[PDB]
Amino acid sequence: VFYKVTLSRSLIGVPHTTKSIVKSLGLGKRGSIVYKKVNPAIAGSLAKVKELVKVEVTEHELTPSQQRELRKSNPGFIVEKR
Amino acid sequence: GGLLWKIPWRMSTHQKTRQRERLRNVDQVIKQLTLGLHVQRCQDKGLTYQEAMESKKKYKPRSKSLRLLNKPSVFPKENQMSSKDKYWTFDKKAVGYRKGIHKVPKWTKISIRKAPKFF
RNA sequence: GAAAGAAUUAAAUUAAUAUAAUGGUAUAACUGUGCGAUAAUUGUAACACAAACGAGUGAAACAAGUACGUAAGUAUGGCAUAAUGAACAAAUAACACUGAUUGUAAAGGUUAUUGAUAACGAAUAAAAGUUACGCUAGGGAAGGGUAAUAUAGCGAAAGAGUAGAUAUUGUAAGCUAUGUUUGCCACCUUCGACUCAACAUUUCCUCUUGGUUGUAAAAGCUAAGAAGGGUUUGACUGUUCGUCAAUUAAAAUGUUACGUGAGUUGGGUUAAAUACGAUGUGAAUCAGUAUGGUUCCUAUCUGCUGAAGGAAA
RNA sequence: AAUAUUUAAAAUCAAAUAUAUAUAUAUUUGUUAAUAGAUAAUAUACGGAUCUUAAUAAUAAGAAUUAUUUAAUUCCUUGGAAUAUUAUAUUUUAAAAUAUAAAUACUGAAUAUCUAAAUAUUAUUAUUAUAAUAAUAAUAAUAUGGUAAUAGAACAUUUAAUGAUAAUAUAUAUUAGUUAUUAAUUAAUAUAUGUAUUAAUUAAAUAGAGAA
RNA sequence: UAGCCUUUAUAAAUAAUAAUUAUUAUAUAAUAUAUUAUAUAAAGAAUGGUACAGCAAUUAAUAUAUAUUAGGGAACUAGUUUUUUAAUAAUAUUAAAUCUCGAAAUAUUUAAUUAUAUAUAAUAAAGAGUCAGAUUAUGUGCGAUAAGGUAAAUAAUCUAAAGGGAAACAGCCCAGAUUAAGAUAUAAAGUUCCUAAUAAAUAAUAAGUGAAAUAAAUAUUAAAAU
RNA sequence: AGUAUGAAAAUGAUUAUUUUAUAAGCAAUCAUGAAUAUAUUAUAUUAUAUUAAUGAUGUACCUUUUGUAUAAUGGGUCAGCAAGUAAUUAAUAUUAGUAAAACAAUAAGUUAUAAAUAAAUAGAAUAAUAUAUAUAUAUAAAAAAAUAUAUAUUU
Ligand SMILES: [Mg+2]
Ligand SMILES: [Mg+2]
Ligand SMILES: [Mg+2]
Ligand SMILES: [Mg+2]
Ligand SMILES: [Mg+2]
Ligand SMILES: [Mg+2]
Ligand SMILES: [Mg+2]
Ligand SMILES: [Mg+2]
Ligand SMILES: [Mg+2]
Ligand SMILES: [Mg+2]
Ligand SMILES: [Mg+2]
Ligand SMILES: [Mg+2]
Ligand SMILES: [Mg+2]
Ligand SMILES: [Mg+2]
Ligand SMILES: [Mg+2]
Ligand SMILES: [Mg+2]
Ligand SMILES: [Mg+2]
Ligand SMILES: [Mg+2]
Ligand SMILES: [Mg+2]
Ligand SMILES: [Mg+2]
Ligand SMILES: [Mg+2]
Ligand SMILES: [Mg+2]
Ligand SMILES: [Mg+2]
Ligand SMILES: [Mg+2]
Ligand SMILES: [Mg+2]
Ligand SMILES: [Mg+2]
Ligand SMILES: [Mg+2]
Ligand SMILES: [Mg+2]
Ligand SMILES: [Mg+2]
Ligand SMILES: [Mg+2]
Ligand SMILES: [Mg+2]
Ligand SMILES: [Mg+2]
Ligand SMILES: [Mg+2]
Ligand SMILES: [Mg+2]
Ligand SMILES: [Mg+2]
Ligand SMILES: [Mg+2]
Ligand SMILES: [Mg+2]
Ligand SMILES: [Mg+2]
Ligand SMILES: [Mg+2]
Ligand SMILES: [Mg+2]
Ligand SMILES: [Mg+2]
Ligand SMILES: [Mg+2]
Ligand SMILES: [Mg+2]
Ligand SMILES: [Mg+2]
Ligand SMILES: [Mg+2]
Ligand SMILES: [Mg+2]
Ligand SMILES: [Mg+2]
Ligand SMILES: [Mg+2]
Repeated sequence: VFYKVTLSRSLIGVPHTTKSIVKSLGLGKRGSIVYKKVNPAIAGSLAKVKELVKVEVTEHELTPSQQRELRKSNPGFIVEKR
Repeated sequence: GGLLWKIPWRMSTHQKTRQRERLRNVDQVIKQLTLGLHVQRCQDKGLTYQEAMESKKKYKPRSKSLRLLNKPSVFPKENQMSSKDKYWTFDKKAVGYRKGIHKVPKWTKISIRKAPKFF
């Protein structure tokens, strides 16, 4: 099981302890999705930043490449070269 | 006070709805954290994900902060909370010993659910 | 059952600690007593604390020696945290390291010790004032905020009012407004007169009206509406103000960069000259007094007063 | 009805959540309003217009204020189900029945994604010719606001060294194109010159001016 | 000079940052009244003395038809009672920058573990600039619980930060501009028109109260509950 | 203050195109009609260029500051000129040459090759990593603090 955590809010008005926690967690920019294997340690860290973050549990995690592939929009065309 | 920080003493309807939504989101986050921990503990014992989700007896979190957050006396939910504590902080130097939450700096990030028992 | 001992429990650190205050101290760091008077000793001190550097603080250990203790051991001054000062230049000893041709020496070094720089990281062995005759470089390293005060109001009403707190008056304390006074802050570096005034209303006169055992009448007093019109001339003083004289229906109070100096004035305030009283050894100085005494501007834009041309009628 | 308090969910009751559970325990939530008081000087001053709804009568308006809420309404556990609504189509007699849909409120940043481009680093490739390299191109990721400051890389200008070429050329100017463009290049036009101290690499600088 | 910034590197390198575990108690199960495992509860290893709370000791304040210690009056024949005056005791009630006997949260902070490594610490060799700061929020000192005041503490922003909102806006609410593109999610803030975007529900107001800068004691009129 | 040349700009007058006499502010940018001009591939329902219909956004620039649209500094406009340079040295770094030596070759010198110590006649494994050795303090010699030296080939 994995927490899919997302940095919903910015770190602009945020104090330095909370910024440091966010950095440790692994979230860079706003809306930067990160999957974390569930444990007590990561849960407590997420609780410490509960108002900046959106968490949701998952069966499986996704690698960055998989996430990118999921994101990619449908090109509404099929090329045929001649 | 020649410089004009034109901030109204009370919130609009739309502001209040947003505040409520934010409060609900933090409760949801907490719920997700507890749920994931429970699922993990079920897996450790030796159940599948689906089986863990089904389980009648949900495991309560052992770590302290999480356990406190779960308690409504310490950290109440938005549905539990009073109208007043959603939209008014305790401020000892204000008249009424009360102040709009919107007047708190970084109120959109910073959480503040529980006021004192009689203030 | 009794005596003696060992004591334990409770309380206490409120006494006492060389000395401030704080922390600690009865397991005593406090107190008494024997010995002693040594460790208020000598070389290396890691490692920490603190910490810009300079310094500061605790200190295991190794080596030399000493005092107490049967021993275990303890002592590198004081229960702790203040009790202090760099270099340079001199001075005194010890060291045996250098010895400007060699030898001595001198002189320098090493080690230990000495006195102060209190503006206390100490500029020199050694330095105060004055300028309105001043000069250069720079900095700004009435308006704005406030409303203690001031002015005005409100609530409550002790108390005056021949009797009755609320006709009229309204202690001290309470709640406000104003930005008209005297302050405070430091974002921001001229008083009066003449002339012309515009605005406010918290109304002085004129109009309407409520109350007035304290409206008989007439004069008043107090309150509500009301800014249309009106609201002074002289003697004194630079004065606003104030005192008075003579009037007036009344001689209201403000705001406008305490309106108005590219519109006038320049009496006050103000620099150069001079004198007086006081202050100073003095040059000179003054919340002093007096005589004298320096800014100018053809209007580009805004605005206002008038007057034309062009124009879409 | 009258007198006198209080304006309260602490207690109390009601409702909801969590532990054994038709109950108990613990927690959470629910208790007035209006007016007057009210107030200065260029000019009304919610930013302005303007906003409190009304039958007859609308295929139609009825806070745009304050307080508690929702995203049609009601149960069940974000989700489904039922209910009526609204719109539409069909069938029947402007109505009825059947069925399809809408229920994801929306606006909103130079936020994030997508969509492409650039540079830098990390990790994989491909092509072409310290090949464990270089150049170019892919993919995935992270980064790219900036005063004082630090670091890296370029360009314009002038001189010196080397140096083809040529009026069908070169230089300067103007105009319009081109290349991710302080620069250079193409074409046309103009004026000069029988011609670049030219391209390129080095060396250097009286080497770039809206600020004294 | 240190603090904060930059460049280039170094490893028998993770020492950095964040959180968890660590404790106490209960119930159940298994071994020998103890230990281990599981579950739950508890602001949960160590350090602390602010808020709060409290009146212990210290310093202060109040009351007793209470008691004692004396004093001033007072009635009968020096003894005695009452109305007392202070102190002390007793009992009850109170507060303080330099009182804390109770006592948080935040905090300081340790080991291992996990997560951050396209990331941190440390060290080495070198370059700086800066030492006028401002506002907002919270807790204070000064001021008058005055100042766009002053002095520092913590956080953020501005400083050096453009973009959206707050009418206009250095410091507030969101959010960090490599260059475009403009389909989708949005933040704060909004959705009658000006102006991009709206429909509902239940109450209350009638004062234009109010509608993004809340003005007090008090008065009058209602309204609920007892 | 040479001589030629000179569509360099500021600046003036005039003409052409276009907009402008009911509209208000850094005079630009973006949207967007219209009018005009040019266009030897406008085939057009075309393309570029010029031009304050109309709409939206838009508080010159610098300096100095906690902070400037500021009514703080400075500039009338344009042209030319106007500011981290040299010498003698020292320390770092990068590369290149040579390398236990380098530079220089006449010798002399500088740096390196050994660490110390105020200084002196002292100076690096007696049988291997420091537990050995060297120096300074101390000493009979060790120990003790500090730094340095040693595990086919010297750095
Ligand atoms: Mg004491
Ligand atoms: Mg330290
Ligand atoms: Mg030191
Ligand atoms: Mg002693
Ligand atoms: Mg003593
Ligand atoms: Mg001297
Ligand atoms: Mg001699
Ligand atoms: Mg001094
Ligand atoms: Mg000093
Ligand atoms: Mg000095
Ligand atoms: Mg002196
Ligand atoms: Mg004089
Ligand atoms: Mg009386
Ligand atoms: Mg009075
Ligand atoms: Mg004023
Ligand atoms: Mg009046
Ligand atoms: Mg009369
Ligand atoms: Mg009239
Ligand atoms: Mg005046
Ligand atoms: Mg004038
Ligand atoms: Mg003037
Ligand atoms: Mg004369
Ligand atoms: Mg309750
Ligand atoms: Mg007005
Ligand atoms: Mg508005
Ligand atoms: Mg972006
Ligand atoms: Mg940058
Ligand atoms: Mg030049
Ligand atoms: Mg020029
Ligand atoms: Mg320029
Ligand atoms: Mg420095
Ligand atoms: Mg670790
Ligand atoms: Mg204190
Ligand atoms: Mg205590
Ligand atoms: Mg300073
Ligand atoms: Mg200030
Ligand atoms: Mg600055
Ligand atoms: Mg900004
Ligand atoms: Mg920043
Ligand atoms: Mg960025
Ligand atoms: Mg109104
Ligand atoms: Mg308002
Ligand atoms: Mg017209
Ligand atoms: Mg105009
Ligand atoms: Mg001007
Ligand atoms: Mg200016
Ligand atoms: Mg000028
Ligand atoms: Mg010796």
